[PDB]
Amino acid sequence: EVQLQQPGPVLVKPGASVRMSCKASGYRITDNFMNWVKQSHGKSLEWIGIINPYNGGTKYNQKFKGKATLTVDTSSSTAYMELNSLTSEDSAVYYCTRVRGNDYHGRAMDYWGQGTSVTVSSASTKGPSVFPLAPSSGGTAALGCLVKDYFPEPVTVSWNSGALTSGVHTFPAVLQSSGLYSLSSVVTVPSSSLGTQTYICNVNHKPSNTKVDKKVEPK
Amino acid sequence: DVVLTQTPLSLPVNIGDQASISCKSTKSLLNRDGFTFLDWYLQKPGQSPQLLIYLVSNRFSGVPDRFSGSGSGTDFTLKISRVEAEDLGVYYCFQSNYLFTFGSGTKLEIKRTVAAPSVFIFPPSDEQLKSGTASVVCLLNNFYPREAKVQWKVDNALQSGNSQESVTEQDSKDSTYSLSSTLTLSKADYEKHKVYACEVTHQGLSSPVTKSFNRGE
Amino acid sequence: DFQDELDEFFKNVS
Repeated sequence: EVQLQQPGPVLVKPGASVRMSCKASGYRITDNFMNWVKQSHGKSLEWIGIINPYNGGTKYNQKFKGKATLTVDTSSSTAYMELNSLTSEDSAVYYCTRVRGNDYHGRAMDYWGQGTSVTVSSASTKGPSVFPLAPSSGGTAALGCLVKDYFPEPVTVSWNSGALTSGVHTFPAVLQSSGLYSLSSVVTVPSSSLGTQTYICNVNHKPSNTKVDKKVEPK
Repeated sequence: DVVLTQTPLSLPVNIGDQASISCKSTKSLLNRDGFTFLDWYLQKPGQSPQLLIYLVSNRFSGVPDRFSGSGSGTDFTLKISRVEAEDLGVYYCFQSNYLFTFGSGTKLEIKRTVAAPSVFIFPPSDEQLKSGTASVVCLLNNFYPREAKVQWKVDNALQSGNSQESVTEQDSKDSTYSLSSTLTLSKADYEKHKVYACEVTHQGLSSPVTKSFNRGE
Repeated sequence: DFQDELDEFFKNVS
């Protein structure tokens, strides 16, 4: 199957440059043009540029000429976007995508990378702090993890190493007056299972190297 | 550039009903060979965009046949003939005739029956109290519609300016929402008060529901 | 216009 593999979330300081990659697989990278698309948080999509991996020819959205530089390494089936002179406006998710072809094949983007989220900030990375929301008492109880004071985004939360998916609700992070992010994950469970089933939230921060496993026990 | 105006921008639809999205172009989309490179993408909550329709009307493989796209020149349309719960997302049109551009996006939300929240209230953990701050968390689970009013009352006194809330995306199965309000205090303030309540007003509730606890039980 | 320039780009096979 066709897959585009993009690295995880990256934190970069203002004014520097960042080069994000995109590994093509399940097809031969030179057979298809590639687009890069930008999506700012809560904003529409925006086309940056198109590369032809066969001969490296590029075409740019005028708003990104001088800001983005698409290249390709054929030998390793990887395409790259470099952004220069990073500002806060360059904080967004960046997608690489494959173009079907031309004419009656369509110029559409048929496969998409999962996107590389980019935070541009002078602030240093900080890991989170994980506190438990313990249950107290129709046969339905709630428990969860408070994940507090981390930066940058994002943090991911599974329950029991992903063996507990139904019922969970991982809220969008909120930005506190501290300038640090905070979010909570909850899950609804049967009251009878509290003394019998252990509940562990797997919280996980990639910008720092923090990885915390908290047992949520009833007080 | 070419501006792709989409109408409507918000599309509340019932499950089972038809739903249409218009996409107007400032320029006529037609290269010399006669091709209109107009596509439609769907972005579901927390996911990459995915192709739906390309070349105006060709349906990308895997897309159910409920999705169809028509149009010529500068007017285009996307139709979902029978809407499922798992079709919630933002719908984008896209042209590649000139320098490529997206439409603003149409947010399709599922219209479902009113459902009243389960409300849960969590005191701060002792680890948090031993660290100087106190977060109190009010949970509203699986409710509809989105708008909810959560009021904090410490010692029967209405709080203001010290709470934050966030709301999950519409669930792709039961089409409901969930909300969390967090009252954030210093440890010292948390200890100058006994009763901590959150008070929930919602269309699914005939009377406001309050859940509370006493610091120290 | 840009529509033609994009058409030459896509058909370029050098």
